[PDB]
Amino acid sequence: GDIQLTQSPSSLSASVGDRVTITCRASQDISDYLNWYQQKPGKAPKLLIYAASSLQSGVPSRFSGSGSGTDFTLTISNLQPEDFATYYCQQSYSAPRTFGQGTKVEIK
Amino acid sequence: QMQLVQSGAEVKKPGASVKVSCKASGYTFTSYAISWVRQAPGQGLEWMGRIIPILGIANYAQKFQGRVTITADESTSTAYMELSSRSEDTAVYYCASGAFYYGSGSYPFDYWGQGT
Amino acid sequence: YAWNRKRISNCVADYSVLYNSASFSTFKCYGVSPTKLNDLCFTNVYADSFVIRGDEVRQIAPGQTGKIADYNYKLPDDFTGCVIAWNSNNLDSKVGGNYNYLYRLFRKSNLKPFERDISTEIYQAGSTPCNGVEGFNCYFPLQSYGFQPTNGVGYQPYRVVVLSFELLHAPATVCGPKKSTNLVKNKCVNFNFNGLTGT
Amino acid sequence: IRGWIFGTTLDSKTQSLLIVNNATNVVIKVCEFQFCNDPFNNCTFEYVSFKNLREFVFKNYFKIYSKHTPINLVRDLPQGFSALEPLVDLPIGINITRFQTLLAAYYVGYLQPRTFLLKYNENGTITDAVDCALDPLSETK
Amino acid sequence: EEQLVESGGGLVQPGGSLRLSCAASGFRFGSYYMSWVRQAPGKAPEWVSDINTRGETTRYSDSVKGRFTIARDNANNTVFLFMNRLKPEDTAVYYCAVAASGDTFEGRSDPDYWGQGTLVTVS
Ligand SMILES: *[C@@H]1O[C@H](CO)[C@@H](O)[C@H](O)[C@H]1NC(C)=O
Ligand SMILES: *[C@@H]1O[C@H](CO)[C@@H](O)[C@H](O)[C@H]1NC(C)=O
Ligand SMILES: *[C@@H]1O[C@H](CO)[C@@H](O)[C@H](O)[C@H]1NC(C)=O
Ligand SMILES: *[C@@H]1O[C@H](CO)[C@@H](O)[C@H](O)[C@H]1NC(C)=O
Repeated sequence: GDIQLTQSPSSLSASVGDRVTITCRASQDISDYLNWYQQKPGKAPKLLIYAASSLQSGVPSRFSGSGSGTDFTLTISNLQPEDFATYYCQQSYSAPRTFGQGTKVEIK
Repeated sequence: QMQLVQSGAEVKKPGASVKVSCKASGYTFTSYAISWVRQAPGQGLEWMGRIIPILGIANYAQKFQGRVTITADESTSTAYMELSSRSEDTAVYYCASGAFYYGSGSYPFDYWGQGT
Repeated sequence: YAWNRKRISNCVADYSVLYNSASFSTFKCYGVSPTKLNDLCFTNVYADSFVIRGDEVRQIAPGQTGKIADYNYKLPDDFTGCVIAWNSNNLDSKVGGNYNYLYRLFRKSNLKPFERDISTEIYQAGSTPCNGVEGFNCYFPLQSYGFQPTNGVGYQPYRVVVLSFELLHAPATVCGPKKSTNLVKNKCVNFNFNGLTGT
Repeated sequence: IRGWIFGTTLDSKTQSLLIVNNATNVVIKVCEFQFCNDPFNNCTFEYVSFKNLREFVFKNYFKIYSKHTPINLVRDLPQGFSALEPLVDLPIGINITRFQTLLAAYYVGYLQPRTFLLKYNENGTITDAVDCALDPLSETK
Repeated sequence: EEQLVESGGGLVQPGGSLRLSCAASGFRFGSYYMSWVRQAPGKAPEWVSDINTRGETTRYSDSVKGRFTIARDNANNTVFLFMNRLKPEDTAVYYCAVAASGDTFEGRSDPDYWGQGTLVTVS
């Protein structure tokens, strides 16, 4: 039936050059159909990781995607002031096209 | 070229029609399915519809099924809406696209706008 | 996927002129020789105009499978028509990627001969209901063609016209030209004045 | 008044024939058009080509024979003789079992397969015909 | 399965000679047709060479006849083709095709599979 995306944790306070781990899951099995997105207030949304295992062109190697089954992991190193923005989970698995709850990280 | 025009932000009475234009300049057409995502200030992004440019049919979710009607034209390469929402549904639409391939992953690629 | 079908009736066609042109260099015919079908009458002619790659020529063949063969247009075994094609990189292949043409990549069943499917139903092949969205085993099965001037000839666009022939108790509306000869007077000749003949 | 509508079901479900005359031209049409009770697609063939007395013979592909002759001041067919030159030939082969005529006088008869004897002239025009099974004198003739 | 791999082309001056090799896989080679076409600027691909089911009978273009001297190797599944005394207009990508016709009616039954070919430049 309905499919939902759950993101943990929903908020972080990470400093420069930290180890940021985002665990994004769903109510049912997801093979590889999940994406991590960047959205800062005031700019267009930009993709971080598409298909949960591929790096985005124009986006450096500071973001990685791993995991499978129920749990997918967005793994971030080398934080910058341009890196602290809102994390989005975007599914491409099935109906309905639900998105993530939003995870905005800001410098402490 | 890599930009879509943003219409002026409007506040509407309940039961009033709302419009939004998403121009597509350059590139090649009849390849990417145009899409719309509605978000509010302080609220996360949520998808509501896509138009395929091949026949102009509409793909909907559960939330706005039977509420929003959407279409697109390839001559102007622009998608349009008819919708009569209330005052509490004041939110910004973002127009997205992406070459939805078949046999592989089906998700938007690029072309994210700056506003309504 | 949306191959145009046009009924041709009540005219005269010069078939061998197309063969003696040497520009449409595919010319695949079944049933009868190109010279004989020029001097042959038929009730109706159906034309099927579409564009494929340079490698999907094998899919346009009776008894052969494929996405073009089984999901876009199926050729019956009892085929007595002609297939003509040529290279069209001049105005069909364009710089940047010609994504204008489409073809059905998935379907729940193989197409019957002389059948066209243009439905935009999301192809369900799994357990998750599609309900119109794209996702896992939930695809809009009309895959887009891709043409570039730097693409290989096996991936270059060929515009294909398929000729069809049928016969019934209805009279032959279309036929080919009939040769004429200069008349000779005051001689023993062996004439065939229209249908009537004599010496 | 003219004879246009021919067919079997007479309202769709098959191709139907129509012969109309307007201004100074005629229109021949076969379509599965929706027909009214007294009017005045699947189309395969469309084509554009008492003081009077017009005779037409229709039989079966499809054949039409016609002739025109000026007359005046008579209520029945005058006791005159004339041939009927062929006009057209429709190879459409429409399955026809019933025909109608809607909106002057007009007469409708029927045809039977009986042997006739014809008399040609110096120019090749039929001037006199004799039935073979009318009366015993014509049977002798 | 079926695959055509080709080599031998290059940039040769007019009046030169060169070799082209095509090797096929996925199907039986000895009893099948093998054709050569060349693609040059200006489109209109010209069918120029063919070998028959027999290893000796060869069909050439009327424009150049006997120039594309041919061999046949059923064991190696590889075909050698020499060409000599090159014209300057012979710069083309050379394609080696697969069997055509095959109990179909006549009228130049076009081959369904062609190779990716090799560049030959003459200047
Ligand atoms: C009326 O007549 C004109 C020519 O006289 C013809 O072109 C036209 O098709 C006719 N229209 C109808 C409805 O018969
Ligand atoms: C013509 O007749 C066929 C036979 O049933 C039908 O399928 C088709 O819809 C018809 N076309 C029309 C009425 O335009
Ligand atoms: C005409 O219709 C009758 C019955 O409606 C049928 O028996 C006959 O075969 C038909 N003929 C043609 C030529 O369609
Ligand atoms: C035959 O045609 C000629 C041509 O003028 C005519 O004079 C003659 O009367 C015609 N014959 C009959 C029997 O009418």
